Amino acid sequence: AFTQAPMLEQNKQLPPVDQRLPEKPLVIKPIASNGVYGGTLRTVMRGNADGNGILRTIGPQGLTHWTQDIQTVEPYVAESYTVSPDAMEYTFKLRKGMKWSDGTPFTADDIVFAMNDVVLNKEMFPQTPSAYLVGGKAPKVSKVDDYTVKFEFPAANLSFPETLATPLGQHPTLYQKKYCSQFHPAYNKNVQAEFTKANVKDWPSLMRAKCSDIELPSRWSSTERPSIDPWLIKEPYGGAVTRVVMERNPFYWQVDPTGKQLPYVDRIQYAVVSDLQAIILAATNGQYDIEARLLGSDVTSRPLMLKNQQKGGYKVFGQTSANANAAGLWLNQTTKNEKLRKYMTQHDFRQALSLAMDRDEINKVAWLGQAAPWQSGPFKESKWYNEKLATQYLKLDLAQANQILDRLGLTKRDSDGYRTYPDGGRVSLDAIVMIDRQAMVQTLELIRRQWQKAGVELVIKGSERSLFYNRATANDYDISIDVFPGGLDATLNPRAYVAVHPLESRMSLEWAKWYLSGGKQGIEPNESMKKRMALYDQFVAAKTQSQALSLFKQILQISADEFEVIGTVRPAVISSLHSLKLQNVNEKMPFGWPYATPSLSLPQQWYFSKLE
Ligand SMILES: [Ca+2]
Ligand SMILES: [Ca+2]
Ligand SMILES: [Ca+2]
Ligand SMILES: [Ca+2]
Ligand SMILES: [Ca+2]
Ligand SMILES: [Ca+2]
Repeated sequence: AFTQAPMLEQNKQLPPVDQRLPEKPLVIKPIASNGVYGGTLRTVMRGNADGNGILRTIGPQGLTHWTQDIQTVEPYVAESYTVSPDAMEYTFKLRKGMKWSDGTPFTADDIVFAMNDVVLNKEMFPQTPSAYLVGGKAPKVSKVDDYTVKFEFPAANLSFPETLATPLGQHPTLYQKKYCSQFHPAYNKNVQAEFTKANVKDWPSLMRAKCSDIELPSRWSSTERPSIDPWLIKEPYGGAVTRVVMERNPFYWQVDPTGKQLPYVDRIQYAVVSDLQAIILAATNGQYDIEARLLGSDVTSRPLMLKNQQKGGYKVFGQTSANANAAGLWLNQTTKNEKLRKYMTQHDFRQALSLAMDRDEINKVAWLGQAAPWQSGPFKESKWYNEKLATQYLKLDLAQANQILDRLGLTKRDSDGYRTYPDGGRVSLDAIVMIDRQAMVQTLELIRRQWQKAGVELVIKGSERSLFYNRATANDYDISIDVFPGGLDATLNPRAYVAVHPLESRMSLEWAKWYLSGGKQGIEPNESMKKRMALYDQFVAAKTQSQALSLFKQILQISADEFEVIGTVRPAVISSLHSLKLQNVNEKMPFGWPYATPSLSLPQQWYFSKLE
């Protein structure tokens, strides 16, 4: 018989555990050992809209879920699914008896509401999230019965199960129809009465504030928003809090092999900390049972973490990052600096900037020698490896860089020795970066000095998150600095190779807006990018794995020929930690947002061997 956490035995209002669970709960097979109930997991997030820290701790609860080796997905929220021979129809069978956190039924009505009334509603999302599209076209999503939902695409969509396992593909299970319909004008003609109580002026803002979206802080800022998550918000996230607390969902829909309703751990407490230096200190002091997101990407923290393992009572584990590059230069093909744009669009200008960089020095100084020079291409640990895309223009060659820049007409010099435009002033590139990402900032400081030898001025524009993203969406930057994805799975995140991501394809978000709107908005891309966008749509719609392989390789080939974005180093090891007493953490898991790590490791089966 199923059993429950002692904490839930305390609640006289709850139904018995066999009535709270689905008839067939998902049986979780723990990473290392069957666990024991109890305890509070201590972890950490930042203060300014770092809500993805909660999502990456508890896990997206999607229709499918990655396996630990990230090669495939398995049914997760769905008990099972079928794919039609032509790969156009996916039919998901849901777990009869499954309930939301409020005890009400989780059924096909919720998934159909999430898709048809939220995701595919053009007032809510003027451009539909591409996770659900093939060639810009939406699926027909229908209820078959109370526990069966069908997604019917107009072309083959082989990659849909994988998309459904990423954070961005979790909308189908994010919205309880009962609660959320109160805030939707198709359902509630008195919705305007909700505007004043929520401090909004229109219904999409009301929906975002109350029912939320994947990455909105409002996802974690209330206690009344129902979910199917393993823990539920009890002390909410907000603009100026110092901790967040979540407690177990009494209606969680999973058991372990002995029949225990999960999670094992009763509670998660997030410290909310503004400065990364304070997080380092608290982590080395042993105040966190897990930190696998904030400290690992700046390798300068690794010696400190390793040295303090005994003092803090934790074990460091190294994860392989899925990103192809730790600090990539996303050159803006649509920069509003028109004199600079005329150079940004020249292949040889981009080549020269790469040849003027000293990646061995960047590695030694900013990455402690633990990274390696790399451009933007997939790794040899992937079937998408392209030698040119990974390795072209990596070695410092200032003689050639300076000859190229001369040939491109940048021979007129200012009194400080810098090159100037043929009809303008100093060649000066504004690079936006998140100022808290100190290894990226140090990398930029090294490039700034290196590019002086080419007579090119790099201006570092470091800021907090909101200004960084607002500059990007406003097309207000010459270079944007952030990771290049695609080292391990280029097809999940192809944004460095083709401009399809509305916020992160920063070779031009205006090109991305053109792609996503079918050419109605944004800026029409050049011929090579339009070709890659058409190939991308062919790839998503491929009828067979072999066709998908050829089409996607063509995209990478063209991206290699164009050399639109410039890498510095591929990631060093990502250093994560867990308390010595915290069991069932998969220390072998890769690191990455598409897997929502560390939650890839199934936090609902983490447990404490001993408390303190
Ligand atoms: Ca009892
Ligand atoms: Ca695969
Ligand atoms: Ca059919
Ligand atoms: Ca697939
Ligand atoms: Ca050339
Ligand atoms: Ca090889």
